[PDB]
Amino acid sequence: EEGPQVKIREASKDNVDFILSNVDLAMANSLRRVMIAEIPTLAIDSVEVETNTTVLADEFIAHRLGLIPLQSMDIEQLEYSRDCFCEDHCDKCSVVLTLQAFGESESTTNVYSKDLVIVSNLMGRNIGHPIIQDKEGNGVLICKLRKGQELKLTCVAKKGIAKEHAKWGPAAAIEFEYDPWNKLKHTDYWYEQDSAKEWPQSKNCEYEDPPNEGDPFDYKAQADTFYMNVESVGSIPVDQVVVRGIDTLQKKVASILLALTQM
Amino acid sequence: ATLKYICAECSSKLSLSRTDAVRCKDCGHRILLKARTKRLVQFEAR
Amino acid sequence: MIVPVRCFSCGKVVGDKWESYLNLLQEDELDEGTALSRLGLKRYCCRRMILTHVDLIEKFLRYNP
Amino acid sequence: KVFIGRLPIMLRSKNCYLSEATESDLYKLKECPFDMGGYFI
Ligand SMILES: [Zn+2]
Ligand SMILES: [Zn+2]
Ligand SMILES: [Zn+2]
Repeated sequence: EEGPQVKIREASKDNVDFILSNVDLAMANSLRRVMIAEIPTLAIDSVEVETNTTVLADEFIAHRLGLIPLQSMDIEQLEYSRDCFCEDHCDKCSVVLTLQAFGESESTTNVYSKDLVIVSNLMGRNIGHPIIQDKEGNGVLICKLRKGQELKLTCVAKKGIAKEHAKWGPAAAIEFEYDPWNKLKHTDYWYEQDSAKEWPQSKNCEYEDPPNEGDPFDYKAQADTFYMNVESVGSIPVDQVVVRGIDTLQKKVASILLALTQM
Repeated sequence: ATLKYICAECSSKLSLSRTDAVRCKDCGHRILLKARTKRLVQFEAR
Repeated sequence: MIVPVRCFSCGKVVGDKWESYLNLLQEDELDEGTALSRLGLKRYCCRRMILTHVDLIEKFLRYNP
Repeated sequence: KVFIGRLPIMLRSKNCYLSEATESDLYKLKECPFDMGGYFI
């Protein structure tokens, strides 16, 4: 469809190894940054501690809670708490969850993220569900209790972005490479005896044509064709991270044309 | 109801004022702990 | 204290693989390296996260008060 | 018999309770089993 060009190599519920082509490095890189820091998501951002006899401090547990990946499928149908016209929080802008655990058995009692319970009305939108990916349906191990120890909390999820705090980040890592063959000469290889022999060859060198001995430096060739690979943290489908990233960046660029308008 | 002070070892809830010495019941320990308040504490999950 | 929820460097959820790492060692008698790799942890930043953890809560739990 | 003076005891010395305490006994006494103990209180 003319313009940017996607060419997926791998795909799954966790990673999207693809190949952006026919685009400026800037755009490629801008998208890379947006996926990392500006894609809306839901995450614990308030914890009320009623009972805590655990070996961990409140802020310690609180901190971890906020790091628990939460379902953010329909995150767009959840207003930012700072915008919402209510007082503090409500179902229109926040998801409330509870955690109640008691050291009953004699063996250590594990408090996972599955033990979290939504207490607010989700209104039918896929949101707030603690993400689970372990072959045991336990999820993230929040804390541990000895017989007698108790923990009664109340978390208030909220929509946020990574820029404000990494917890709100939907992405994990983002492989990024271009010109596996240093034809553009964007880098000067360090060596002892042999540049090529000492430097490991990249995966993407296969997906490209090795330079030819005689050909003089192609001083016009620019930087297009970037070999990426996104990895979702779970709060959002892998493909979504990309798509929504592309969309978010698109919004920013638009928020500026609108500024020129009312200017 | 209530639980002003708590014992260090037996963890048995105590509660007394002045002239009431500074011990606990059964356990002659003289430590005692303040016991967390009821006013719920809020936290920034950041 | 306990398995950090995410890896400091990339954020990849790692705080849901402690018990698995442990079993992969005792029950399956696998070596640390071969174990972390089977947990999806390929980049040394995530690998170190688990391989270097110290589950001090176990000893903490051993107290009564 | 007669009582004369008081001597402060060096933790984990023969005369100290912790010296014999097992890893478990130490935990109950709210004393870290990693404490080396060559000092006085
Ligand atoms: Zn609201
Ligand atoms: Zn007592
Ligand atoms: Zn990592």
